[PDB]
Amino acid sequence: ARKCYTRIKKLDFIYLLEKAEKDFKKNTFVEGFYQGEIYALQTKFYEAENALTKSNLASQAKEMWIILKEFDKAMRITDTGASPIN
Amino acid sequence: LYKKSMQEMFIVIKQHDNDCLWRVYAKKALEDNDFDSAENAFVQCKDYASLKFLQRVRELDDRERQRAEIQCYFNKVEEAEEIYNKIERRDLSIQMRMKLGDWAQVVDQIREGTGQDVELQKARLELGNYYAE
Repeated sequence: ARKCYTRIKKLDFIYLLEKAEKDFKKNTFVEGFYQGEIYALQTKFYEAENALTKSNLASQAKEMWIILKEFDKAMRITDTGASPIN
Repeated sequence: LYKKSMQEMFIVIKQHDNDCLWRVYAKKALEDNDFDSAENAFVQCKDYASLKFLQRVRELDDRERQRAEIQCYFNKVEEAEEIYNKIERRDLSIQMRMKLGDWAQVVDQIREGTGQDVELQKARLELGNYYAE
């Protein structure tokens, strides 16, 4: 992955790869989140949203859509998702 | 743009709403080290990678690393290296050169600089692999 992301000059993908390799040892490393991030790094937002809703990552999809300043679509998404914290 | 302020130009560009105009507006906003206007331009352009880059940049302390990282982000690595040399602390320069994937330049930098055996050996092994590929 690093060789492929290095043979062509890319900066965001290599940063995400560094995050993935740092989080692989400790955390669960659920492939759904990283698949959604890969899809969202392109312009295909809806495919990333579908993949993120697929397994169970509603809240993080909500939070990643909020930073794009589209609070309306993020609200449509947060109507369905829950917050299992306390 | 070069004469009037930022909000007026924003509302002026709003009617046109073109990709090139938004890109130039964001470039100017980043050049003046303004992030709010840059974030507005990037959301109006609907670019998620730019938002991620800006979020990564905003959590910085000094005034010099932000400029060098922006320069490296646009297309220019030499300017970033020069500003790194200005601020010293060359380990950031060597780490950025390793991250970008250029192995000849880091080999040139490490030679006669510090004498680190392990880093030089790893860099030479990586360069040999790159040449073999």
